[PDB]
Amino acid sequence: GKGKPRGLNSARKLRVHRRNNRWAENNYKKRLLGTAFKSSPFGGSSHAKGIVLEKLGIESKQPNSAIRKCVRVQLIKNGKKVTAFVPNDGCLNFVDENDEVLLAGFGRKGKAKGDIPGVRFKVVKVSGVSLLALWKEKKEKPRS
Amino acid sequence: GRMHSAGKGISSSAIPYSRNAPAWFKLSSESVIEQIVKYARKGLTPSQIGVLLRDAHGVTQARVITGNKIMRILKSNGLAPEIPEDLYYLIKKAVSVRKHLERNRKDKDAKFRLILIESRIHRLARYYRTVAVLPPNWKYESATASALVN
Amino acid sequence: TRSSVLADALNAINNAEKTGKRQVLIRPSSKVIIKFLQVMQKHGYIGEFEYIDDHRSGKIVVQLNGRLNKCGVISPRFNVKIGDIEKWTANLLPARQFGYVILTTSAGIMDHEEARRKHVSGKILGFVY
Amino acid sequence: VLVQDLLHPTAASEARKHKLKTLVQGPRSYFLDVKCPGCLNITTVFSHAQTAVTCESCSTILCTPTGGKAKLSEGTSFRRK
RNA sequence: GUCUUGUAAUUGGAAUGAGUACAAUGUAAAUACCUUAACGAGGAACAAUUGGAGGGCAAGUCUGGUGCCAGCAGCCGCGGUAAUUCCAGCUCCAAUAGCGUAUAUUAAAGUUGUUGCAGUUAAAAAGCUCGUAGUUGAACUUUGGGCCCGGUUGGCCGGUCGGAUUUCCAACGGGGCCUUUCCUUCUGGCUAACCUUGAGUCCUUGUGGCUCUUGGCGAACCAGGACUUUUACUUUGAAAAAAUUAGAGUGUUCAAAGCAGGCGUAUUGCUCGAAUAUAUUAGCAUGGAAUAAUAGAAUAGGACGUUUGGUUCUAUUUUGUUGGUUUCUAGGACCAUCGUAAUGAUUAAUAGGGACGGUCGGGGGCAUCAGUAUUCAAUUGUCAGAGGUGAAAUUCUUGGAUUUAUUGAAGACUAACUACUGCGAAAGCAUUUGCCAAGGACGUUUUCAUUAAUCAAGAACGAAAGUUAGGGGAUCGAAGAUGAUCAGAUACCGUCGUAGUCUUAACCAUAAACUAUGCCGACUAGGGAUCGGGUGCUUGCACUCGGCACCUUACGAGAAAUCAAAGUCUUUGGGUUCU
Ligand SMILES: [K+]
Ligand SMILES: [Mg+2]
Ligand SMILES: [Mg+2]
Ligand SMILES: [Mg+2]
Ligand SMILES: [Mg+2]
Ligand SMILES: [Mg+2]
Repeated sequence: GKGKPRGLNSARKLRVHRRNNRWAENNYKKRLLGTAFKSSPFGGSSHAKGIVLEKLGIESKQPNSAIRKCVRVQLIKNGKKVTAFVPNDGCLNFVDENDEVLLAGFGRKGKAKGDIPGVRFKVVKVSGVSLLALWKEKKEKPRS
Repeated sequence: GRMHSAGKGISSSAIPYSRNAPAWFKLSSESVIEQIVKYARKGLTPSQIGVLLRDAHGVTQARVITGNKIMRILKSNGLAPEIPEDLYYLIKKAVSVRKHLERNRKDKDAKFRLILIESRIHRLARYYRTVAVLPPNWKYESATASALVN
Repeated sequence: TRSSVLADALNAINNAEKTGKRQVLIRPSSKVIIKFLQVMQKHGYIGEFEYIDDHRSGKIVVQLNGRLNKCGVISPRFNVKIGDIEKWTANLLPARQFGYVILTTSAGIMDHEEARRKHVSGKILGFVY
Repeated sequence: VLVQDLLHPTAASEARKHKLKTLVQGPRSYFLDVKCPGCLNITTVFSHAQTAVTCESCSTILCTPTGGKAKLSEGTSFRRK
């Protein structure tokens, strides 16, 4: 035969065998262990607010050459320290330290994007306004 | 092929097409039963009987000429062994090898081969207990094996 | 060990039709093999066949006529509601126009058209086209 | 060979085939009516003997057993019955 | 300017609700729709966006800027001075009152595989065998034939292009009979009926047939004791709230919806609706009896019985009636005895086990034989070197090395023979001869009769190294010593040498433990070699079964290398374990 039981009364083995083999899948294992909640900075939420601690100039990976502009953030919910990218041209100017940022994912299910080492997040808003809006120059960065 | 080996040998008897038979054999059905029963009292097994009736006499298969199989002939006359013939001969074999291992502890192959023989015993005994020719609490014990067979 | 005598019969038939032979020895025989072969004959996928009494299980000698693409068992013999013959025929057969899924029903062994007409169902057995 | 008669094999080929591989299996052993020199009492003896077959009255050897077909004693007369 | 199609920051009269707002309508009161006076588009205004334009992917090697920076880039990649990719302008693409981003999820995913994956080499067959649950498991038991009666579609003349029926042409389905043919059995309801005939010809082709009397013939039709192998599966029914889903009807102005609605003489009213289907696994009722399991008569305690006795209780209308109470009965159990009967055991699987026969083998264990060599030591002669290397040195040596002869001991090993040979579950196994059990294959007109296949759990065995404790300790030799080499060389090379190498009793549990190929079964193709058994002979050849392999082709298979299995897999299902 094909190395799996074919018998009419073989449903138990088939069901149990398949359960055991589903642990080899990536998404299944993460979903059942509860990795998103247990580890994972955001705790299985699409976004998270945090407080900017620092400004980091992260040297890009090879063969590109650049200093990608990033912020070390401490999230309000957990206290988990995290690095986030600050996208678009000269947007690090808007952030400043001790400014409340909303972070999002980068697009790759918790993998680092592009050539930026060790950065899995991005800034979306600073002090309750959009980085898009500040850089298109629609809204004004508040006093605090 | 074989239960406890890689051997795939096909050697066996080929029984002939003829059931009602044969035309060259003259001795009657009642005559041969006597010859069977005579050999049973003298202390032979159903297999040993049927060899002598093939060779010295002309009996092709007793089931043809007599009607019934030799075990039924003995079962009717009351020369039934306490435990079946094939089981007996396996136990006999076990007792031999067990007795051999007592003197030869380093005979690793005998230890192996003893596992196989005793496995066949346990499988047969399981069979007999189902079809109720051994009693339902019958058990092959290595201790009380030499007592039973001989 | 030998488990499906029907599987072995149909396998032998398939192998011979592939090699362009016009005859096959099958062994064992069985009621179910014979019943199956008669369904194949009735639709003209084989010719004559001849059971050979050997005072044992028997042998068959089928005659082949080139028309058979594929016979085959299904194993295990799934239970089939009347509703769900349409799924088995969709899966197994080359078209909606021809070829037969073959069932054991309490009515008898038979093609799936007969089972539609007679309004019966049971266990799937094999297929022919 | 694509087209062949399986139901009617030639008797030559069916003799070559092994005792189980023939269209119907059956034994290629036979019985013998052996006759010893001293006594004329006739004994049925099977070709593949296994037993060392002694006559009941005479008490002498008729055939010694071997691998297959039993080798009979030197002074005997036999015929397939 | 022919028939018309684009483009002009060229000019025309029309059209309009977005908005504002009479007033109605709407509503508990409003608000908003719906309706509507009056008022309300000329493009600068009543002004559409969000994302892109290298590829994937639809749209530019167009202009300016920056020069591996800033930045982009889901991914591949762009950017270091002509950037098709960054920041911009222009132009263009896509979707559009929406479009993007993040996270999760479904499809794509035959990348979870029941359908339906993969496991020689890409990840992956357990070192090997035993083995309980589990899964799976050969064939066989009323088959065929002859009848008969209603059905359902197409008929054949659908004749008016749409529907009708007679018998017949059929096909396909269904029921009941007969054929050595359970079609539960009997006990009153009822005999309805129709071979019961008190008025026979009421009446289309004698197969398209009655006015009812007299036991009837109860399978047409209800409740009774009487006992009824048991499942699985499948048909039909019933059930499985509504909403939701599919779905019929219906112009909510269309639609999502909703469950309304629609026709009158609109002046005293008529009318269609709010269907239907699916939803198993479980339970219930019902028809079928293939397939798959299950039980039955073998020490007969077996079956049928108007028998022929014993024995054991049960109680009805009576015998007035409660009650005492023996029987005849009338139905039950129960033990005998005679009777009837074909009296009762399926094959014997190119399934398995067991016996028997002659064998085969470097299979195993315990004893026992040799063999030369190696190192060493006694007795020997001899005289400078001998060892060792690519070349040297370390070392042994005129107290005689090495070389040579003689007789010894010790431990190990088992040459040559030795192979595309054998045996073993694998690891492994090779001097002789005994003893002990074991085993395959072959032969078999012997025996049992499904006892089997594969197996979570659980077990036996498992190269070398390694461990503990006794023996042993020749040789080789991790470590280590030590001479060369080299930039280094506590590496390769060279000389020694500890544990180790051997053995006993215990452990260990692993290896490229490899055919990197699970096992069992079947089938598919030529060939010659060879090993074991058997048979025939014209005695070395053939046939045969069983083995180790090998050669050709490729039918097929494969990503290919390649493969007679790695084939019989999208024409996808023989059984089963592991990954
Ligand atoms: K394009
Ligand atoms: Mg076999
Ligand atoms: Mg096994
Ligand atoms: Mg895969
Ligand atoms: Mg295990
Ligand atoms: Mg390993």
